[PDB]
Amino acid sequence: SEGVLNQAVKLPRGEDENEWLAVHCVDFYNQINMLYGSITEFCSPQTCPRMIATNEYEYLWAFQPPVSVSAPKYVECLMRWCQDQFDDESLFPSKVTGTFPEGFIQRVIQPILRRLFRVYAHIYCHHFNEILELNLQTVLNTSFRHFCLFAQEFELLRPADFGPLLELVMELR
Amino acid sequence: SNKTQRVVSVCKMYFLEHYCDMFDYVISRRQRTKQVLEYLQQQSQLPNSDQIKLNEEWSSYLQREHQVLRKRRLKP
Ligand SMILES: [Cl-]
Ligand SMILES: [Zn+2]
Repeated sequence: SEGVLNQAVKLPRGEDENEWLAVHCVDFYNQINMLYGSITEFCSPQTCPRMIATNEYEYLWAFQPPVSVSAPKYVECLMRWCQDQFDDESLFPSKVTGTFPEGFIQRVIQPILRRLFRVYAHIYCHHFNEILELNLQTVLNTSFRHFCLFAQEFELLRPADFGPLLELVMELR
Repeated sequence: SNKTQRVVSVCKMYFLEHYCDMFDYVISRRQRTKQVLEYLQQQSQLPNSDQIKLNEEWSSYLQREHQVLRKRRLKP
């Protein structure tokens, strides 16, 4: 037998690598918003007053000492911070004449994928039983399994960036 | 919940229409590039042997396919 399907993550032959990451970086940003947006009322500041995967991991947010915020406020601030990167044409050029900055992968793509993965961590560790009662585990796993294969294809996330789901992500590759 | 059930239904059918269009491009991109290489090879060893014009028409196609990929993330 052979290897995978959504191995569409492979870079098309003869094309820019920064673009193939930037388009997928925007795409996973949309997919994650659809996942969390459907359980938007199962994750409230009363349910998750602290942005956490399992009680060992906690993600703070800086507005500059980073403070502890609830899960919906951390995601709301994360997505508003991602749109500041996309609207910045010096980073995500919307005109076909514009180009990417130096180190666009290490300075833009990887920092965004590090933060966006943390929404996957919160959904699995604190809302999987509620996702299970919505026929969304199929959509959640597919969107997450595609996220890891794309990050593994281009070495975008270190094992330390897979914090709580590092054991779960070992049943791939 | 009548307010969550509407968002869960549209969330599932989004990824369907999304991943279906995703594979629609990735297999059409590979089938368009397949005909460009086959056209570059079948004109490689005719006369002219234009090692630049075939190398330039190859870049012209990649740039023309590059702008297609960029517009896939710039939704109005
Ligand atoms: Cl894509
Ligand atoms: Zn939550």
